Amino acid sequence: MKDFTTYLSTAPVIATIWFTFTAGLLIEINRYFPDPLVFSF
Amino acid sequence: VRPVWFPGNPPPAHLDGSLAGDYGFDPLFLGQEPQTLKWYVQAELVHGRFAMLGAAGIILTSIGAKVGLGFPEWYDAGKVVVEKNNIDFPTLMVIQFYLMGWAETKRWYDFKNPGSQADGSFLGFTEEFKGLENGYPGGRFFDPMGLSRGDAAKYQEYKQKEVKNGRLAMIACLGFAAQYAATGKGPLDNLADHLADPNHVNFATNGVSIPIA
Amino acid sequence: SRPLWLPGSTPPAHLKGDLPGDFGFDPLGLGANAESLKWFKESELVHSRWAMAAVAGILVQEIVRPDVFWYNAGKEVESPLGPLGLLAVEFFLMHWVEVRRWQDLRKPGSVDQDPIFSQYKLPPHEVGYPGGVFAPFIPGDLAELKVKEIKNGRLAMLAFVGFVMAAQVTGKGPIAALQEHLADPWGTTIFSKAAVVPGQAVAPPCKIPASVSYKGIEIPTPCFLQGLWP
Amino acid sequence: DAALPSWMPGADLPGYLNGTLPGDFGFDPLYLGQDPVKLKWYAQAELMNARFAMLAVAGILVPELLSNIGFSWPGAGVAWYDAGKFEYFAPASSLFGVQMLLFAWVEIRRYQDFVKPGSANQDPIFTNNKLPDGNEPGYPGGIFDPFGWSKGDIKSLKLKEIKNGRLAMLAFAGFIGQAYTTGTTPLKNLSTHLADPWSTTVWQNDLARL
Amino acid sequence: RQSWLPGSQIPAHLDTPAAQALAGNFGFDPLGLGKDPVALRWYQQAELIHCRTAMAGVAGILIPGLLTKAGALNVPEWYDAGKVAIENSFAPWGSLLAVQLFLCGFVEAKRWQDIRKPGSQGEPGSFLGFEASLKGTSELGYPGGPFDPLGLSKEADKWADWKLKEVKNGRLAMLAFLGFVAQKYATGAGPVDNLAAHLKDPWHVNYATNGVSLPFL
Amino acid sequence: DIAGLTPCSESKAYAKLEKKELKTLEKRLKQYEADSAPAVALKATMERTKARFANYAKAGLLCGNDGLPHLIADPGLALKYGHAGEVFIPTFGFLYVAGYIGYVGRQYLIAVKGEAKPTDKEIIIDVPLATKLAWQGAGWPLAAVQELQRGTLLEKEENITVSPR
Ligand code: CLA
Ligand code: CLA
Ligand code: CLA
Ligand code: CLA
Ligand code: CLA
Ligand SMILES: CC(/C=C/C=C(C)/C=C/[C@@]12O[C@]1(C)C[C@@H](O)CC2(C)C)=C\C=C\C=C(C)\C=C\C=C(C)\C=C\[C@@]12O[C@]1(C)C[C@@H](O)CC2(C)C
Repeated sequence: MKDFTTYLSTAPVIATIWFTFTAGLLIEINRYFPDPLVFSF
Repeated sequence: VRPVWFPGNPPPAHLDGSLAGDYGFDPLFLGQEPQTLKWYVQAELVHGRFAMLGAAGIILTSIGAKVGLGFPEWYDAGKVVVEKNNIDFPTLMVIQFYLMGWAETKRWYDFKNPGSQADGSFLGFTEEFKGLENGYPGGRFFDPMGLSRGDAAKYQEYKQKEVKNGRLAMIACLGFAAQYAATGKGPLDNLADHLADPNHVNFATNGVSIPIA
Repeated sequence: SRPLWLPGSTPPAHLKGDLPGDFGFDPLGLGANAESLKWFKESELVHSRWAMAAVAGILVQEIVRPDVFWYNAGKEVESPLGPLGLLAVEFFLMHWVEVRRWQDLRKPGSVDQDPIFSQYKLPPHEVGYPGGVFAPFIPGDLAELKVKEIKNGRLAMLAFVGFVMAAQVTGKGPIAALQEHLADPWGTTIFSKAAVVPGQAVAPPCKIPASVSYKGIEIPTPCFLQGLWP
Repeated sequence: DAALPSWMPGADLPGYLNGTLPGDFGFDPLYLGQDPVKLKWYAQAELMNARFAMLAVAGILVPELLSNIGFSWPGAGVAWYDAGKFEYFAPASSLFGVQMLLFAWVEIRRYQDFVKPGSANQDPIFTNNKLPDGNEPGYPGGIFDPFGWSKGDIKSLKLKEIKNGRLAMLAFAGFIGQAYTTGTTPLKNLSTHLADPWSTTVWQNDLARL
Repeated sequence: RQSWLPGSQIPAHLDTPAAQALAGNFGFDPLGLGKDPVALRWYQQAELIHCRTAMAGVAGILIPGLLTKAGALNVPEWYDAGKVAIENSFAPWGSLLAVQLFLCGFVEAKRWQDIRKPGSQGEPGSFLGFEASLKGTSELGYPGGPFDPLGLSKEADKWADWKLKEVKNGRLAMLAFLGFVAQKYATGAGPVDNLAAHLKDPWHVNYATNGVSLPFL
Repeated sequence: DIAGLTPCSESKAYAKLEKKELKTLEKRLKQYEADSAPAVALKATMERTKARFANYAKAGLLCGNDGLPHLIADPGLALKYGHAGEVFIPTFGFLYVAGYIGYVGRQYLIAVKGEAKPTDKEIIIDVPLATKLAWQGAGWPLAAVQELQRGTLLEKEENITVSPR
């Protein structure tokens, strides 16, 4: 499955995975630390 | 020629009859690359050894709880242990992760560098941590009885037995999980309920497994 | 050639019959490694000797003092040397002798010499069989006596395990349980106290309490592997 | 190595300890004296800690012994761990000051001998006085050897010195530990062990103390 | 080789002769910060200054802390000692900081210009004869001379191990100051009191059982 | 008291807005039973609202006549009056991450420039290389400064230009 993992390394798939990751990280940060208007913690 | 998981089907080229428990089972071709196959071999062995320990412990503690000794079920033993003994679960978890991180990082960096871990850096231990094969460390610490050493056919038979009991124990732990999620009771409670009425007491008569009826 | 544990089997390639008690029994191949075989030989010898001394000790303790249970004989002596003084003396003396034995096990030509009176030492011997001052009046050939030793020792190992498991199930000593079996041969077996079928499991309850006091503490006194008991 | 004595018969000793130092029994399981410079330092450190510990155990025991016998000092019955609170002609302040000045002198002298052997074998004032040439660091001799030893007997005596000194260092470690745990004097600990040795082990006392 | 991770691939810039001469080289550069030899030199200087400053400060924290836990002193906690010392002082903290920044900027600018050109402060006529003793030594960060009264750097037998002791105790002390900071922010007590509370109940008094370090646990 | 802005803990319009939002939520809550799924949701929303208002008033935020928190962008006013966590601290918090992204992408470009087909290493990402550089880009400020001081961050006049320069 060298070719399949080459496909997963393509720009659109890697972009989808990375932005799902970034968006999920931000979403979980905003779930556990809701409404962060200022850096106070 | 060699027993295959699907009789008639030729085995894939990357699964030569060399690894323990090689039955040509790779429909998704996950171990087609050799280095990935070594990684997955060690993963299978670690999973299966942890699952053998887990199935043995669940079975023993279920026997003890079934005959009446002072034992909780496997799904209740963590709470019972940390509350009977005043054990801080965070402390226990971080101690476990410290020790298992040492051990598993040694694992990882012997996989990445097999020649490593035997320089004498840990405590002067050189040959106790060099590793015999991938997934089969060996030595005076991991193989104190020397069963890998000496008889080689016995060693191959033991590799086969290890991987097969490990796959069986992985299936058994998956079964413990599913049986708790379905029947809501212990594994040997499930077994006694099945031995009581083999018919009318099985996965087809929970309403969970088969929702048709 | 030589008598085997199975009169029709072939012994493993690593059991050539040289050792005393070598009857071709290694179905798991634990003694396949030549280095592990020396350690297991020494462990068999010392287990045999400890178990022989211990079985003779329980028997003779049962004969001389039937007033006391050998399983309880640890908490019933009440010696004037207290528990911990005895434990310390035993710890240090056994540490000395077992470290000396261990040093003979690792580097065999190491410790034959007395560390006080240099004139006395042991002759060059085999590991596991010191000789010298340990062995005055060897009655007969040494090989047949090594065989006798290891055979009586395997029997005594099984005999101590039997003492334990017949003192946990019956709660009585070796000869007391033997008389219990002779007074009811068909009802006092472990088959007649226990039975598991697909649907129920009858196990013999332990006659040993789960804990005993012994001077202000509570020693956990568990049955060996209850639950796995039949 | 050789057929020398050993802290563990049959043990493969490290080797850099080859008898040239007194009390060489190969005991270096941490390999602290592997480098010869560190070994040259640790030999002198052992000698010094040893001799001071011998003096210390003497000055802790024989006062305790003379007090339990029943002799008369002003400083009798006062524990070794309480002799600092004792009142003398001077406060401990001035005593430490004088002690440190005098010990600066003599310890820097000893250190000059250690750095450059054969250098501190001469007086500042009375140059007619000197220490005999050919001495080693740790073994000055001369006025430090007035009763006339060191003619023969010297390896026997160095082995004796370092053995008694290791024993005394252990004895002072024991004084500290016993006074911290038992809170009493060391010879009274000996007396309480000789009263009934089977109910007064360290295991027994430490278990009863928790 | 004496690596930080026995099985790691050590970066090639820490295996060079110019880097294996540096004290405490265990191949730790997972971020590649010293791949540039000039940056590695500058960061070795930074490591030495941080390590010596941290050693001095952590000693001044825990030695008087241990001595006030043992009654020999009454020094306040390191997070309180500034207020206490400035309330007993002759000067406000502003003038103190100004004098300190001038006096430290002078010597640190001298050290800076010695890093820029090694052996440059020995330019004759700069100081009043003392510039003679400000050339440093062959090794940067190890100036010697007036900074070496006892002459322990003149051996070439204990020199490598002197270096190693310095850098290792200094890395340890840097970690110790970071730990002082984190333990104050997570416990509100002093470092020696934290040690005492851990030694009286280790299995329930640690960073896993405060509410700060592991909020999920 | 920076620009006529009152703290949100002392402003009455801020409390009015809090009670207004809570009144909206409870007027929605009156329609459902005690513990419904909507009731649970609205009670959680009310708790989040009260917590948000308490946490903004606790953070020393300044409010206007409308009762809304106003941020102080100026360093010097933010650091004098304790408003650095509004715009000043998150400024460097952002710049760290943005330089992280840029430095990692830059290092990836420079690393794949050497290959025979650098273009196919940009549509098909070298994931091990990218992850190595993403992990070791945490020290991007120091590495960027040291690459700036060597003169190797910038290209010289080898860049291309139009005919009138
Ligand atoms: C450029 C304009 C801009 C700006 C400055 C902001 C700024 C903000 N918005 Mg707004 N927003 C914008 C555009 C903008 N937004 C747009 C266009 C939309 C419509 C799509 C929205 C919709 C929107 C909503 C619906 C919400 C926000 C929220 C927020 C806040 C987010 C706080 C947060 O998530 O903490 C995150 C805190 C961090 C510390 C994250 C930093 C990132 C990483 C984790 C730091 C690195 C740590 C470490 C080094 C990582 C190690 C490695 C790692 C892999 C482990 C913040 C005030 C939320 C809020 O509460 O506002 C008050 C909110 O609910 N925004
Ligand atoms: C320099 C070494 C050092 C030492 C000896 C200690 C010791 C201690 N710390 Mg501190 N700590 C340190 C560094 C250190 N810390 C650093 C660098 C940090 C920041 C990450 C912290 C953050 C910290 C917090 C937040 C807390 C402690 C606490 C404690 C105490 C309990 C241990 C614990 O909860 O795990 C310590 C936590 C860690 C994350 C481990 C950091 C240790 C680093 C990696 C260096 C030491 C590792 C080294 C190989 C082995 C020990 C060396 C030693 C022999 C010198 C104990 C007295 C707790 C306390 O006050 O309990 C009363 C507590 O709540 N520490
Ligand atoms: C059926 C199970 C089984 C089998 C056949 C093997 C077989 C083997 N293992 Mg594996 N292993 C297992 C389970 C098993 N292992 C588990 C569960 C673990 C995790 C603890 C490991 C961890 C492990 C390591 C880390 C290493 C091996 C090695 C070996 C090889 C040499 C030892 C040998 O001959 O074992 C023969 C096995 C038996 C005769 C089975 C004994 C039956 C037991 C005692 C039943 C009772 C279990 C009991 C209820 C619970 C035990 C608790 C445990 C903590 C002790 C051989 C291929 C070594 C190797 O490859 O050397 C090169 C090596 O380095 N194994
Ligand atoms: C290790 C094997 C093993 C054994 C001996 C048992 C034994 C038992 N199970 Mg458990 N079980 C297992 C595995 C096992 N199970 C696994 C893996 C699952 C998850 C699917 C379950 C889920 C499960 C439920 C939900 C229930 C039981 C129940 C029972 C009892 C009655 C049998 C029954 O209902 O049919 C269950 C039999 C099976 C699921 C088949 C056995 C496992 C097969 C052979 C694994 C095949 C894997 C295959 C080779 C590879 C998979 C990949 C492939 C799809 C590509 C009996 C005590 C019932 C009970 O509690 O009795 C009162 C019950 O309600 N089991
Ligand atoms: C110089 C050696 C030496 C000697 C002769 C003693 C003797 C004694 N100790 Mg002390 N002790 C020592 C060193 C020594 N100790 C050291 C170094 C420590 C620090 C760990 C202690 C800490 C200590 C405590 C905490 C206690 C004693 C107690 C005792 C007494 C009872 C013995 C016991 O319970 O086991 C103690 C034995 C040990 C701690 C083992 C140390 C063995 C040493 C290092 C080597 C022995 C040399 C040799 C092999 C045998 C002796 C030969 C010769 C002296 C005849 C006894 C009077 C107890 C007491 O007060 O009784 C009333 C008690 O509670 N000891
Ligand atoms: C200088 C220092 C401490 C100095 C302390 C001082 C002066 C204390 C002074 C005082 O307390 C006293 C004395 C008394 C108080 O009353 C007053 C004050 C004034 C409070 C600490 C440095 C502390 C510095 C620290 C902790 C630095 C840690 C750096 C690490 C871990 C770097 C790791 C890596 O960079 C490498 C090495 C390689 C990369 O590839 C990978 C990564 C991981 C990025």
